[PDB]
Amino acid sequence: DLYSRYKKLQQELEFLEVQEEYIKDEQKNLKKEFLHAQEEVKRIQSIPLVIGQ
Amino acid sequence: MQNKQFRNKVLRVLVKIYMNLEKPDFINVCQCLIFLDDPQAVSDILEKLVKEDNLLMAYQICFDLYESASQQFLSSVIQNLRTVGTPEPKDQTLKMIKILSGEMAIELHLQFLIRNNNTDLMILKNTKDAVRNSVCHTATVIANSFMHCGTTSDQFLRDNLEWLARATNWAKFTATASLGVIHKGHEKEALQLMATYLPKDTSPGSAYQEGGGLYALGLIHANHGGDIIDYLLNQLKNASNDIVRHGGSLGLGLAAMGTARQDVYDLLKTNLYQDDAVTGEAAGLALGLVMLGSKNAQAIEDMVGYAQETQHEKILRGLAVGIALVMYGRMEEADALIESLCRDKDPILRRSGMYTVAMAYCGSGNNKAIRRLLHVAVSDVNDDVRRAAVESLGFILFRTPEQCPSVVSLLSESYNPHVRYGAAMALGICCAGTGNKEAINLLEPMTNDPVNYVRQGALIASALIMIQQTEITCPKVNQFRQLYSKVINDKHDDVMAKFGAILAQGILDAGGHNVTISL
Amino acid sequence: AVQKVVVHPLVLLSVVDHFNRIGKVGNQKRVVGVLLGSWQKKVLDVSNSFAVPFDEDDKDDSVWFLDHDYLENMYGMFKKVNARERIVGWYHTGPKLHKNDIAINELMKRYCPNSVLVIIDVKPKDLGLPTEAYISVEEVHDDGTPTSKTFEHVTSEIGAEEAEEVGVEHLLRDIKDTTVGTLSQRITNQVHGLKGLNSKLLDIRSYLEKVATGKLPINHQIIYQLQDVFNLLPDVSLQEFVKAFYLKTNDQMVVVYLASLIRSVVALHNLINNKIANRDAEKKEG
Amino acid sequence: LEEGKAGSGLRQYYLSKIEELQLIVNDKSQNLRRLQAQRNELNAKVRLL
Amino acid sequence: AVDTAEQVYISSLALLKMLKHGRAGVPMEVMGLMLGEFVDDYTVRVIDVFAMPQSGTGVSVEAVDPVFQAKMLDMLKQTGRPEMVVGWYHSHPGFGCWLSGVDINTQQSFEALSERAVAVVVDPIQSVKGKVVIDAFRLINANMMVLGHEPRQTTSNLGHLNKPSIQALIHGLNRHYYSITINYRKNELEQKMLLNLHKKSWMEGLTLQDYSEHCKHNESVVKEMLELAKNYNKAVEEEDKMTPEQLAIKNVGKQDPKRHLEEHVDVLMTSNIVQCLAAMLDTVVFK
Ligand SMILES: [Zn+2]
Repeated sequence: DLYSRYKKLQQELEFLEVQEEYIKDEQKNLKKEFLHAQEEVKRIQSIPLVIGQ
Repeated sequence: MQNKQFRNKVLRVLVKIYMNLEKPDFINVCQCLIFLDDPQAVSDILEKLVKEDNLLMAYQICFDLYESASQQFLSSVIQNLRTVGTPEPKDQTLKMIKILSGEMAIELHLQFLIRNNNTDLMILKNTKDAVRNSVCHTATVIANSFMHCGTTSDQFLRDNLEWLARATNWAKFTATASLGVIHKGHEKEALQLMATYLPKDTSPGSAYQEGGGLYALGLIHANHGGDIIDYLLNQLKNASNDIVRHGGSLGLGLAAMGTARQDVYDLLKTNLYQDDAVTGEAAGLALGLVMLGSKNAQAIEDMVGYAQETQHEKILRGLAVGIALVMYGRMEEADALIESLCRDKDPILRRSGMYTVAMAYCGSGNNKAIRRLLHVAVSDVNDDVRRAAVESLGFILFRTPEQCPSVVSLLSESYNPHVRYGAAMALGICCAGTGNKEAINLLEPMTNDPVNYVRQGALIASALIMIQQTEITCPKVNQFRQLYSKVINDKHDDVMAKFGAILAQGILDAGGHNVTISL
Repeated sequence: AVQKVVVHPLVLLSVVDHFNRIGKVGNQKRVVGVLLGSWQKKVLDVSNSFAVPFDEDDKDDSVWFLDHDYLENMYGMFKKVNARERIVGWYHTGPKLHKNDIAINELMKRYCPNSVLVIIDVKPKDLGLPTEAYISVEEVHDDGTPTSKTFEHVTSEIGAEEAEEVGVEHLLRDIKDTTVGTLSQRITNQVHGLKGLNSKLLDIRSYLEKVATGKLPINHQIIYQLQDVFNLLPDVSLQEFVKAFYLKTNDQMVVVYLASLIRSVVALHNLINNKIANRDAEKKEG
Repeated sequence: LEEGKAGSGLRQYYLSKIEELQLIVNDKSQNLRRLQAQRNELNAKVRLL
Repeated sequence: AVDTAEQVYISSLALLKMLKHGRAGVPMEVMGLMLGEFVDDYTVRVIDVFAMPQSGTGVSVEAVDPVFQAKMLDMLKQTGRPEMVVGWYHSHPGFGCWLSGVDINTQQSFEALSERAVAVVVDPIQSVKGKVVIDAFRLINANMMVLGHEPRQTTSNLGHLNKPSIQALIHGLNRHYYSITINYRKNELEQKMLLNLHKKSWMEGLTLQDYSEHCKHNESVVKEMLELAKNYNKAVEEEDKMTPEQLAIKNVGKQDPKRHLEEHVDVLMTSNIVQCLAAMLDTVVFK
C-alpha cells in the first residue's frame, strides 16, 4: 500500500488536472453570459416614460 | 486507469500460475474473465471441470459466471458447453443441464421475497389521500409497483375496480405495466392472470390492457430462456394500431435483448418504415436492446440517414437512445464517430453522442470525454445538452462516489435550473447505494428553490441515497421529516411537486426495504 | 437619385422559405420574386414581399416566365390591407447575372417605374454582404457603344425597425451585440484579415485571368482608375508621419498611466481585505 | 539494501512535493470556484431581477 | 374520449409575420390566418401565415369572406403552398390577451372543421422588447366539466408553460380555459444564413471601412471622452481621499452601495480601444 499510494494518487492528480480547462470554460463563458444578461436588463430601460412623484 | 492494451495480456499471462498450484482460486479467474472477456480464457477451465471430478466447486463458478458481467459471452459459452459432452455420463448431463438453468435463483429469490414482506397501512392510506385523477395517478400505481414488486400480490389492487378503470387514459396502461412490475418470473400464471380478466368476447374496449399485457410479458420474460417470442411474432402479426406496434416493440424488443437476431431487426425496420414517431421511438428503444454487441455496419448510417429526414422529436430521441445503448466496448473504435457526430446541428443527436459515449467510456478509462462534456455543458446555450451533460459524467465517474460531489458542487446552484436538475440526477446516480454524506449535507440548500424542477430532482437524489441506511449512524431525521412534509405541503406546492414527492417516497418503500440497487 | 437603400432580413428569410418549400424538385434554378417597398421617400425601405412562379429553359436563355394576373392580384390585396407600401422592383437568387435579365426587368420598366435589382447566393457560403442593390439606369458610354441598360452598384445596410430585432435576438440566442471591450473588438481585429483575404483572393485571381485571357469589352477603362487607386499610395516612408506616430504612442502612454493608476486604485480593497479578513477569521476561528 | 527506505523514500517525498504543487492546484481551484460561485450568485441575482 | 399531448411548432416565418402583424397591431381589430399540414394527431406545424384587411365591424365570423378566403387559398394551391388552414390568429391590444364572447363564439364556429384550431394572440403594445415570448391558446370542451379538466401527459413542460406567471388572469380565467406549450425548430441553412446576415448587419460591407475611421478618430473624438473619463475618475478619487479615514474608523459593514471598482474597470475596457486599434494602424501602415 506504500508503493501503491503513488499509482493510486496519479488518478487523483489527473482528476484534479482535468478541472483546469473546465473552470477556464466556466469563468470565460459565464462573464459573457453576465454581460449578456446585463445588457438584457439594460435594454429593458427606455427613455420614453411617465414621470411620477 | 489502464488503456487495456497491456492489462489484458498481463492477466491472461498471469492466469497460468494458479493452475500449476495445488488448488485453483475463483476470485482471480472471475476478476480476469469479467475483464478480458476472452472465450479462450474460459476454454480450459470449462473442460477442467470434468477432469477435476468435483461438483461442489463447479457450482460456484458456474453460478457467478452465468449470473452477470456478460451477455453474448454467456450466449457463446452456453452452446460451447452444450457442444462439450454427449449430444460419469449421467452426472455430467444433469450438471450441464442445471448449471445453465438459472431458474433456481429466481425461484429462491421469489420465495424469500414472498415470505419477507412487511407492509404498513399509513403509507398506502397517505397515497390514497394524496391521489389525483390526472397527474399523480400514475405516481400512485408506480409506487404500488415499487412496493409490491417481487411479492406478486394483486390483493392490494383487488380492493376496488373503480380506482383504475374509472377513466380512459394512459394511466390504465401504466397500471397494467405496474401489475407487470408486481409479479415477475411466471411462465404460466402471468399470461393466465392476464387472460383471466376478460376471456368472453375477446374484444376489450380498452386496448391498453392488451398492449400493457404485452409490455408486462416483456418485463417478465426478459433475460430468460423460456421466451415466448416465437408466439410473440404471430401475436404481433395481429391487426391493430397503437398497442401492437408500440407495446409489441417494447415487449418483444425487451424479450429479444441479447439474441442479436436479424429477423427482429428486419421486422423492427418494417415497423419503423411507417414514419410514425411513437412506434419508431419504441422501435429505437427495442433496437438498442436487441442490437447490443452486434454492431452492424450499415445500421448506423441507416439510422443517422433516417435522423435528419424527419421533424418528429420522438423518433429522434428514439433513435438517439437506440444508437446510445447499442454502443459497448467501442472505446477504441467509435471515437471518430462520436467526434464526428458531436458537431451535428441536432440538439437531440448532440445529447445522443453523450449518451452513446456514456456507457462506452464507463469504468473511468477515458479522461478525454469529460473535456468536451464540460465544454459543451458550459459553452452551449441550449439547456438540453446541459441537462444531458453530467449524466455521462456520473456514469464514467461512478467508480468513485467521493470525487463527484466536489466537481458538481459548482453545478449545485447553476444559472439555468436545467443544469441543477441534471446535477441533481448526477448526485442521485453517483451517490446511489453509497454512504457518502457529501451530497447529503448539500441536500438542504437543494430541497428549497423557487424552481420546481431542481426541487423534484433534489427529491429524487434524496430518494436514491437514504435507501438501505441505518438511522443511528447518521442524522437523517431532518431530511426524513422534510420528505414527510412533502405530502402535507402538496396543497401549497405545485402539481408536479407532489408527483415527484410521492414518486421519491415510493423509492424507499419499494420492496419493503428488501430490494435495493447497485451500480 | 437614391444614395442608399435599406434591406430588411425578412425578404432574405423569404428566400430561405424559397429554399424551404422546394420539396426536392431536382431543378432548383433561379427564382424571380417581387420585392415591395416605399419609393416615395428618397431612401428605400423594404417591409415585406410575396413570391411568383418563375421558370426558364435549359438550352435557350431568352425564355422567361412571369404572371401579370397573379401580380395584380397579390399587389391588389396587399395594397388593400396595407396602403403604406407599393411596388418597387424584383430580385433573383441566381449567383450569376444572365443576359435575359434586361428583358425580364424591361417589363417592370414599362408597367412600373424604375426597378432595383438584387443579387444573392443560393448557398450562404459567402462571408461578404449577400445583398447587392443595383439600380437600373441608362448612362452615356465613353467608348461610344450603343446605349443599353446598365446596372450600377448602390450601397446598402441590413437593419430592422422595432420588433424584428427582438424576434431575431430571441430566435438566435447566439450572436452578441456591440459590447465594447476586449473579446468583441479582438475578434474583429482577428477575423477581418481573413474577411479581406478570402475576398481579395477570390477577386484578383479571376481579375488577372479575365483581363489578359478574355474578351467582350466590358469597358476596362475604370480598372485603370482601379490601378490608379492602387498607385495612390507609393510606399510612404512615414518620415512625415513620425510626429503622428509620436502622438499616437503618447496616447498609448496615457493609456498606460490610466491603466496602471486605476488598477492601483482597485488593488486597495483587495490588498486590505486579503489581510484584515483572513487574520480576523483565523483569530476568531478557534 | 538502502533503497526502499532511501530512494523510494525520497521518491515518495518527491511525490509529497508533487502533492504540494497539486495543493497549489487545489486551492487555486478553490478560490477560482469560489469566485465562480460568486459570479454565479450575482448572475442568479440579476436572474431573480 | 381519448386525449394526447400536443405541442405547437412555431417557425421564424409565422413569428416574423406576427411581428409585421405586431406593427399591424393597432387598436383597430384585425384578422389573420395560419396554414400548415397535419402529419398526425399530437403534432401541429404552421408554415404559411398572412394578414387580412381591416374593417369597421372588427373581429367577427361575418367579417371573414368565404369566397375571398377560398379564392386566396386556391391561389395558394396553384402555387407552391399546398397547405390547409390550421386555424386563425388575431390581436387584442390593451384590454389583455384573453378572449371575449364574440371571439370564443367565432372560435367555436371556426373549430367546427378542425378539431385542433390553434389560437394565437399577439399583443406587442404592452409587451416589452426584452421578450417576444408568446403563449398559444386552446379550447376545452364543455362536456368535460364532469371529469377532469386536462387529461394531458408529459407534465414536465408545464414549468415551461409557467411563463405566464401573472397572479390574476391565469387562475382567474382558468375556468373552462387553458393553454398549450410552444417550441421552435431550426435547421443548418436558416442558422448559417441568419447568423451570417446578422453578423454582417453588425459589420460593414468591406469591413475595413469604418474601422480605420475610428482608428483615426482616437486622436480627436475619443480623446475628449478620455478627458471626461479622467474627470469622473477624479470625481471618484476625491471621495477616495475620504475613504481611508472611514477605513481607519469603522471597517464593519458597507453603507456605500457604490462599488467604485467595476465602473473604473469598464473605463479601462474603453481605454483598451487605443491599444487594440494600435496594431490595426500598424497593419494599415505596414501593408
Ligand atoms: Zn377590444
